[PDB]
Amino acid sequence: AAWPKAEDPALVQELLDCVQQASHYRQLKKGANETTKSVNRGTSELVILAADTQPLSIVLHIPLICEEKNVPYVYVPSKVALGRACGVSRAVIAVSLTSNEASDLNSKIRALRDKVERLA
Amino acid sequence: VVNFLLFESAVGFSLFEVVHQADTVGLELPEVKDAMKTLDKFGKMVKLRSFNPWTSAAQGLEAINLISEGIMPEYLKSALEMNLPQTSGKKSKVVLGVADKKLAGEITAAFPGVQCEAADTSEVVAALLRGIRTHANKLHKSLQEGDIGRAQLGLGHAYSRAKVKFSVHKNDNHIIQGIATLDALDKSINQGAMRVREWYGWHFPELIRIVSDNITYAKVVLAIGNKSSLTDESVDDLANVLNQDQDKALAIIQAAKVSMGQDISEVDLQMVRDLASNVTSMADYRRILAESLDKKMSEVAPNLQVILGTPVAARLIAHAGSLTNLAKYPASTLQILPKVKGRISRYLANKCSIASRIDNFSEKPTRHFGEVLRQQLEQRLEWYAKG
Amino acid sequence: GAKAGKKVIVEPHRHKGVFVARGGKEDLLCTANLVPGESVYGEKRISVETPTKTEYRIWNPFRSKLAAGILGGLETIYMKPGSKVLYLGAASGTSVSHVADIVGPTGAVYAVEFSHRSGRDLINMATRRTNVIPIVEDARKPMAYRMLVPMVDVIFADVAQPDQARIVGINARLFLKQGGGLLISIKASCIDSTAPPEQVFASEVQKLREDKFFPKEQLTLEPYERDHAMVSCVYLQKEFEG
Amino acid sequence: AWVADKARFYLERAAPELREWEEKEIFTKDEIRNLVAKRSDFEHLVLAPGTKPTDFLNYVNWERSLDRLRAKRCARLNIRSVTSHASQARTFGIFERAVLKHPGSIELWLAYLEFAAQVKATKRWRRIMTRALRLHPMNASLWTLAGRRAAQNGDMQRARAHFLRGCRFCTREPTLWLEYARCEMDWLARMEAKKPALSGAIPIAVFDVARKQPFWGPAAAEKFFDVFAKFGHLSCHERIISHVVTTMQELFPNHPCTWSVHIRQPLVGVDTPAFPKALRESLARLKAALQSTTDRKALATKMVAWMDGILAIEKLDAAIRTVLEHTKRSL
Amino acid sequence: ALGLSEILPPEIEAAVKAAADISMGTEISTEDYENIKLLAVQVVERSEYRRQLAEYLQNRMKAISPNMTELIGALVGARLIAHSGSLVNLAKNPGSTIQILGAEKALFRALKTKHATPKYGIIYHASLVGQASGPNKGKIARQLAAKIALSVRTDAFEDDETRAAVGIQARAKLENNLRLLEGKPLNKGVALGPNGI
RNA sequence: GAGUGGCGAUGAUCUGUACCCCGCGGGGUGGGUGUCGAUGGAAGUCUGACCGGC
RNA sequence: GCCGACAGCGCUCUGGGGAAUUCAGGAGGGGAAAGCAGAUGUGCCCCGCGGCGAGACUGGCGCCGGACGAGCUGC
Repeated sequence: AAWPKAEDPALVQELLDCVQQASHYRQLKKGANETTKSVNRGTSELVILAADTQPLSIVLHIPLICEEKNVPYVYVPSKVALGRACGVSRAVIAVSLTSNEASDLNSKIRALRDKVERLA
Repeated sequence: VVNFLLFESAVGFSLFEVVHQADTVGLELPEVKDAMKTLDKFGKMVKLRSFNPWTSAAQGLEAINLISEGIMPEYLKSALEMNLPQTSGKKSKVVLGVADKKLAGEITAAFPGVQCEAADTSEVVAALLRGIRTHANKLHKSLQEGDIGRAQLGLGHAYSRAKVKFSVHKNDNHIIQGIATLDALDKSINQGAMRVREWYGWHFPELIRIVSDNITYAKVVLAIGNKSSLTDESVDDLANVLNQDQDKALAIIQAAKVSMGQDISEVDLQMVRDLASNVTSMADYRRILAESLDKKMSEVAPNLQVILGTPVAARLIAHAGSLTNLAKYPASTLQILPKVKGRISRYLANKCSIASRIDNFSEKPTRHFGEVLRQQLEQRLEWYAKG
Repeated sequence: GAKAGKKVIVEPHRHKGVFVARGGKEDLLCTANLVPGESVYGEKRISVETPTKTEYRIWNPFRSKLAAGILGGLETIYMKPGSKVLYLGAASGTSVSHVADIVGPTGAVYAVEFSHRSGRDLINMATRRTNVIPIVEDARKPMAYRMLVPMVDVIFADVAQPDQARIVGINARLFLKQGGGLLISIKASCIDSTAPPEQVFASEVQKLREDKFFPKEQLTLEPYERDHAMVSCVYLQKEFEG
Repeated sequence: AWVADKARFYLERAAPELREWEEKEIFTKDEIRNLVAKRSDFEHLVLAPGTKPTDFLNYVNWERSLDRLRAKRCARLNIRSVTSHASQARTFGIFERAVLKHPGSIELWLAYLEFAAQVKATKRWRRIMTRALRLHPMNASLWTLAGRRAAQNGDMQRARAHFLRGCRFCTREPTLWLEYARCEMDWLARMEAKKPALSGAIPIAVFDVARKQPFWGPAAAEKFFDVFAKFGHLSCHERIISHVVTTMQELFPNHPCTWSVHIRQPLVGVDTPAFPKALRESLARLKAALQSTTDRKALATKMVAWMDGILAIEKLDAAIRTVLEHTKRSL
Repeated sequence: ALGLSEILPPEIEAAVKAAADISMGTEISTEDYENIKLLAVQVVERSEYRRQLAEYLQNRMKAISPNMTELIGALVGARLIAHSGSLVNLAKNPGSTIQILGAEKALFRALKTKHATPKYGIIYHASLVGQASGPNKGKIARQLAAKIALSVRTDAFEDDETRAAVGIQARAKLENNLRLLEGKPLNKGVALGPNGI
């Protein structure tokens, strides 16, 4: 069910790096429930999930509402890599990252979901 | 120079001779747009050579599910052997207009003397066909009975369900409306059963003292009839009803032996046994709904039932509408639908969320995962119980 | 604000089949419920009887680009009770339910979606309503559902694609009438994320225009969305119904 | 509507034969007044927008009965060199305009084939026939009529063209398979009647190929036995019947159709000492078959239908007639 | 009966075979069909209980007030009995009151608000004020209410065609009075020729 | 020398169902509830002599 | 909510309204196979031009081309 699977040749790495930079700019909603709140409230600019979920059904619900809100989603293959990409000390299973009016981070979100649009 | 073309529609194939062909250089001209806009001019361009309906909606569903990927069927090759002339590409060919490129290549592959202009390539047959799609209601009305839009609608539900595998794993229906009717008829049997207790109890007082459990009252006042003709152990029933020897039956025949109230008549007793058969058949149907409802819910979404029980899991699935909606809600939104009480309210709300989306988005979901969810519930109950 | 049980009267909107419900401290755009007693995705709705029957689902510009355009001040929406609408990019059938509430029982909505899961919720909603057809196919392949869609009056377009004008281009070249309605939602961040949004909007208008539409008006959806445009145009004629 | 214009072409096209009928002594002048006015009323009715196949057949019936009226009145007044071909050409025009406007009307198509057959227009009949088959390919009426008239004309290859394309198309009902076994065995009846033809494995191929079809059932196989059960004067009818009964008793061996052909199987090549002989042989198969564990009600209804299905024959033992009446009473 | 011709007249059951053919039937299992089928037999059991309850109330009201039954019927008269509570407490009320039984919200709205009082109450669904139309509705509502105070007063203060000796006379007078009200000529109008002469 | 047990994004914690009277225990009214009641209340049961035909 | 002077402004004038009908136009919707691009009776045989087409030879460089032809059919 991971048909937007991100490729380990550095697209995963740019995803997790932009996760970390958004974590340092506090633009980051972590975990599946808070990701779901950000997508349902429409604050979300991009959303990554983790395909290393042991039952992946517990994150399969957010591609629905991301298709409804028309925000790009993409899966990285490790919730541990996403977890310390956030800086959490636990495994983050699905992360959402928003934006503001003016930031270089918002530019990096723009180019990043341009690459996600090249996937989907 | 297009000779024939092929219009494939949700009721069947139909291939048209075209004579007085289109202005292949002046297609974007406004008067040609008018002649491609009204029926009384374009119909001078198109005839109707053949129509081929669908002998069954199964043939329709295989017809979509071949023509979407772009493969012709053996009956389409049949109708084209029927209609097209026997041609190689030796000395005289036949141009056919086809709305699909791979169907064109397969159809020139099967028939060597047809040559097919596809409406993705050439705007001549794209327009000459686009206008058969505009007027193909009136163009087909003389031979196809009934509307085309319903055959389209059913064929689109059929192709969406056959492509997505919809109702093989969508069984939400049988518990939302089922808990609606279950709580509804529980209210009804409380109402009417309280009525028959009020009125036969108006005839015969102390049966309210010996026998509670309203539906067992209703069956025992179906069987006891009148105040007159009593024996305690009459026929094969009261041992299966309740206690017999020391407790109830002597209070029944003794209570009517020392009875106190008003007498009643026969047609009134017909009201109390028609109303009694009302209440006890309502209770039997309640047993049927709880049995098949709990079995079905443990066969469809077991996680909410093991962590909650099928009446309140039924109340949440009817309360949010479907497994897809309740799965789409977050944790605290399910928490919409001292601090220890609200704290464990938040914890069971969160596990009911995780149980909801694990309950829906498996194919035919299992049972032990909700079992280990209730194992976490028991060890958090123990996590407070260390106090 | 718009609490459950507040008295709020309903008057018609300027468009055909669109309603506006004015209350004491607020107003709420709303459509008429085609299947009464049932909310699709859990929305507030309005019940009233003739002087049981009449019901009005409240329609959200934050969950619907078309409600964002109607509250955005759009001249026409091309859709009326009786229309045929080709909806593009139909996730879960929510705005497809509001369009189906506009065109009503005698209308027909032809919902197209690529994803199977929104396909499933679309088959739930489209099993409840009988004027919407479910089509789960690729919008980049209109010859897949050329056996399913007749010549429609309106095309609504909400896809998050970089080749959006090409997709709507070939879909209109197969299914949209002579002088047809087209109503496209555009996300400038989705087409070109490194360009300014007015330039992305004007370039998409130019791609429709050399795709032989005729742009009537453009409005940007910006008290309700950011960097979203709604372009209202008409296929092969300057004036709509022909 | 420009019905006065196009109607004006058809009326002015009709005029010189009315000229010749006025100048011959055949019709009189007020008769031609009624005739021109009624031609006109039909032409405006027919070229009118909202029309019906009933209306087209009304004007065909009236125009053709006009041609017969002028024919008999011509034979009264002993005229010759007046001809019918403007009437026949005109009637082909009414039909061509008819099945151009309402082409999904098998009343129009069968009536136009009837006219084209009654005026001895054979090649044109085949052209109309092919156009009718192309607009109604799921019509066993048309495929049967094309195959049968092709067979009676004598071109069995063209008959088999119409039939094998027919069995390709009409595959819901068994009807056209029954008529192609019926017409192919009609041809084998012609071949053995004139005496490949010695083997005749073609309707056996129709049978064994017909196994794999969506209609293929036991009652339909009993209709195959009703088809093959006639023309018992042949070479290999026992081989064909025997293959049908053998194959049904290899694929559906527990059905009262198979027990019914187990009864009626020795009565194929009969029509006479063998008639009570094979009749009592059918009493051995009958008493052997009615006791068999199967759909006993269906076999009982089939044998009420069959014992009733013999009664019109003469020259029979009245004890056998009465005891089959008592067997109908007993079942 | 579906999942033949006794339940419903034919050629509509041809339509239910037609919609049974071409409909959008989602093939649910026979267990769920057993649940919806047992709800069907539940509600047709309640329809049979409606039939015999209706015959119960008809025969019982014939035994309690035959004057009422031989004016307006068991259901409407039973609802008058149910409003005022009992037979003697229905009999203690005047004929205008028995006209306005069932319309007390509009009635005290009108009387406290200086407006038009309601013409009838429960009475409207009898077999007679429904038979009339126009001003005959309020008029026969009045006189039916007067005759029915009289008849229920006879039943409440004392084979069945001598016990029902008031209701038959009030039926004959009140239905004859009906047809003399309804079958009336219009207002006399002059006829004018082609020239207005 | 071997085999068990161990929080947290698969969601920790915090403002918030009220106030008050007492030694984690108890009590006076909450407000929203969901029931069946109830006799209790809003709450009292139209007008009254002509009209139609001719 | 009716009435409303003076001053000022606008529309209109065989004064201003309402209804009935007769006549003259205009705009829009919906319905309609809504289809007179070349309008020659039918059938057979002989010729002429051509199409399918089994089967058969050949030239030049793995192809392309020539030129034979049972039969069947169109016009």
